[PDB]
Amino acid sequence: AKKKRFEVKKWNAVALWAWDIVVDNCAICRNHIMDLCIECQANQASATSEECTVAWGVCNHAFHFHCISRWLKTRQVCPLDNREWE
Amino acid sequence: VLLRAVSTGLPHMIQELQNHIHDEGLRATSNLTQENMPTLFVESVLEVHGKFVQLINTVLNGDQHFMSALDKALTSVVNYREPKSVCKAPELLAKYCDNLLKKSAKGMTENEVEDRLTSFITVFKYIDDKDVFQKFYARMLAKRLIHGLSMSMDSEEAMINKLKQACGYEFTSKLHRMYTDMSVSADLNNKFNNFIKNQDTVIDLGISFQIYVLQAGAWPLTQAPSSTFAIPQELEKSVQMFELFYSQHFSGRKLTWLHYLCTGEVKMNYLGKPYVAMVTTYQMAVLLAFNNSETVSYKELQDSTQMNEKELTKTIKSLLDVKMINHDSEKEDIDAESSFSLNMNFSSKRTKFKITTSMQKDTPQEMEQTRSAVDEDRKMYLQAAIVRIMKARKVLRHNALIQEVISQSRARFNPSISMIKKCIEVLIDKQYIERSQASADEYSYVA
Repeated sequence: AKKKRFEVKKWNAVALWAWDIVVDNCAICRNHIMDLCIECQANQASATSEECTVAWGVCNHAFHFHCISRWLKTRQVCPLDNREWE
Repeated sequence: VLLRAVSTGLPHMIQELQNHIHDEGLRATSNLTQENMPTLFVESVLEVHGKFVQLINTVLNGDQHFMSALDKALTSVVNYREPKSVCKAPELLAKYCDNLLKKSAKGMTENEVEDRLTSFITVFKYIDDKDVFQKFYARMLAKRLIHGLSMSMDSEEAMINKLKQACGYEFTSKLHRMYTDMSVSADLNNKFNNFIKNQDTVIDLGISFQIYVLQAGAWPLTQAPSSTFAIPQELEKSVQMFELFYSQHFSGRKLTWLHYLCTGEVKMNYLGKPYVAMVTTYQMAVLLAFNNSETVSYKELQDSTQMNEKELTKTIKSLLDVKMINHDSEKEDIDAESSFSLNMNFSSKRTKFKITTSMQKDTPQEMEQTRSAVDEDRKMYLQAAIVRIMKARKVLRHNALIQEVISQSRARFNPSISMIKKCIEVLIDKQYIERSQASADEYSYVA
């Protein structure tokens, strides 16, 4: 019935949870990395449908496997950002 | 009879039909709504709806020709409201739907409300304006989720099941995961409590349990503005032990901070008042700013502000009206002329209850949020103007290309000189235009 004694009544905060891989925007395209590349994101092709086509970065950087792969084939250097062949 | 049976008779009929259909739409929905409220707006809607449908239930008796003009001028008036941003038109109804799905609107019945909503989406199927409306009314219902004006959880849920059937698709799935998320947000607070109970940390916490998924997507809910804070020790334990459970669960989004879950904790603290007068989020935060110092100028609070103002204008206004403050100004934060005491008086029903009155106001907020829409609609307009250029002429260079792009849309607005790179990048992805070997600039067009 009071709040003036130095009381800690029910008084809370807001929790949250998010992660920490990008994975550096799949240099073939101009769309988001994981909302995948503009070529792939205009493909609308077969795959498992949420995380099937998200991947890793051991350094904390990769591409699509095929983005860096296509540049590698055209040019054995990395496509744009010196990133994972993957 | 004849001008239908006379097949070329019909064309005059369907012409005049669609003419009246569009004109009567504008008249009895756009032209008859004059307070511009979704109350009167949506009701003029339903007026025209019933008029046209019933009129065709008559001698019209079908003749899809007649139905052709019907549906055509129907969806014409659908997306041809006077405010050309007709996406707020459903959003108007969304506001109405805000009414329509706010528990404190009125006491009504499953499909008492839901069938009115039904005919609403019945016509919303004529609407292409969704995505913005998606964002908008997802935001509103997410609020009312926060704010309690969710007239029915499961009812709204099945509603949007039916929506995604003929409406937005995965915003639906978003908010599904939202629902389950906050439900077991409570439940996982409960588990923390299930294993937070084991007295090892954690004596006399229990301050809050507001909880989501750490921003970095696109949701209808934000941790409303806030900054440094004392967040007493149990709030530490909440974020951290939740992160125990949850870093166990998920990492990358985590126990972020979000004020607008906050409410007032002013209760049997030690008060001659027997009073528990909970307050809104920054009502809570700024009353927190004024607890022990029995008076505080604009400068004393101004010491540890690192925030904005209106929090505390709501503070002093609700504190004086109820007479919970011995204040000096109800201003945005306060006069330096003005200051802060905890008054004992109260003006409402109970043991100082129903002071929980966030003003709960936006006109200035309405405009702030309207700003986000300009950036996404300009970006879409530009993606199309950009790909179309890129197919026409392959520039294509980087630098010269971006300059020429600048040349084509002199009128539009001032772009970023940088991001020129990104610009081509955006088209590189879509298989719209490729990167040539010749230069970092000066690429080639593909597809």
